[PDB]
Amino acid sequence: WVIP
Amino acid sequence: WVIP
Amino acid sequence: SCIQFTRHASDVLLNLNRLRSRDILTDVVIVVSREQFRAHKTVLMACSGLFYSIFTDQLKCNLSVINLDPEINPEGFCILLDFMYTSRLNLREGNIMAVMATAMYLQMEHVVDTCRKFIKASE
Amino acid sequence: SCIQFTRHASDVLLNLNRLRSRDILTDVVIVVSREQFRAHKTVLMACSGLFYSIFTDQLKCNLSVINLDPEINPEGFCILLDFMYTSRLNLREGNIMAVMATAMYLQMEHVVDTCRKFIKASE
Ligand SMILES: CSc1ncc(Cl)c(Nc2ccc3c(c2)CC(=O)N3)n1
Ligand SMILES: CSc1ncc(Cl)c(Nc2ccc3c(c2)CC(=O)N3)n1
Ligand SMILES: [Cl-]
Ligand SMILES: [Cl-]
Ligand SMILES: [Cl-]
Ligand SMILES: [Cl-]
Repeated sequence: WVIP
Repeated sequence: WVIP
Repeated sequence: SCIQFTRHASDVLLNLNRLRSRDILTDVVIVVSREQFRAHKTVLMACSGLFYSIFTDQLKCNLSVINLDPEINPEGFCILLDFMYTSRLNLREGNIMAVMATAMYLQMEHVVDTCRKFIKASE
Repeated sequence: SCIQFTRHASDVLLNLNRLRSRDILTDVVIVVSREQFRAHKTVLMACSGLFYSIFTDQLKCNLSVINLDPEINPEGFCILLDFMYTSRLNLREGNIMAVMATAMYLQMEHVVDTCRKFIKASE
């Protein structure tokens, strides 16, 4: 999971 | 396009 | 000896979401405590262990309406349906418990994992 | 304020290809010079400008069989159908002309672009  |  | 187009899967999903927003070729209604959500059976199956099991069943594969367990929160389902079609999860302090419970019921393992991690960080 | 799961679009496409390989919820047959290819209308639309136009047509959206132009090569179509479901293109010296011609007809702009570039390099 990432900060888009 | 890339070499997978 | 194949070549691969990096953005292809993302572009496919973006177009599937455009079809969903315009209600094009949607073939099922998911009913959650009277709230109704239109979607594509194939996308639901591709994202959820529960929908995969439902639509591979020889009788349920033909249903145009699926009713979820009454304990399922419509907002939690809406956030997860948006994630299925976009890869983006709107996870907030106020919805995390409903999102995790819905993801456990829908069998969306990666969503359950991030909810568990975000809950563990707040304790 | 969404979080994003990097592998989600790829995992969705991988599951859609698993459904295709098991012939699950395929809803159309594409006929190419007597060769037949089963697929999901939504995936075809998501990858091709031609299929997008076909299945948004109020009469054609209901067809279970689509016949392509007789000039279309079945091997070129097969390679492109595989690319639609995997992001991988089996581009070879012996098939590049048939693949480019099929991609131009199907309106798959990124495939046409790489074929043009690979052809330009060989001249
Ligand atoms: C297992 S083979 C397979 N073949 C095709 C499909 Cl459409 C599919 N979907 C699916 C099954 C289980 C799970 C998910 C999707 C997401 C998750 O967390 N668990 N699986
Ligand atoms: C343009 S809006 C839109 N909405 C939904 C879909 Cl399913 C769609 N597909 C599509 C249209 C045109 C093209 C492709 C896909 C691939 C390509 O090269 N050209 N487009
Ligand atoms: Cl029904
Ligand atoms: Cl998931
Ligand atoms: Cl027909
Ligand atoms: Cl393309």
